[PDB]
Amino acid sequence: NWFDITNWLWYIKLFIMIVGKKKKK
Repeated sequence: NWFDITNWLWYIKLFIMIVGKKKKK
């Protein structure tokens, strides 16, 4: 069931936030 999707939806979203720091542009 697609109930607690945010449980992983945040984890996968937290990754980008990291790489997003790589370099400056």
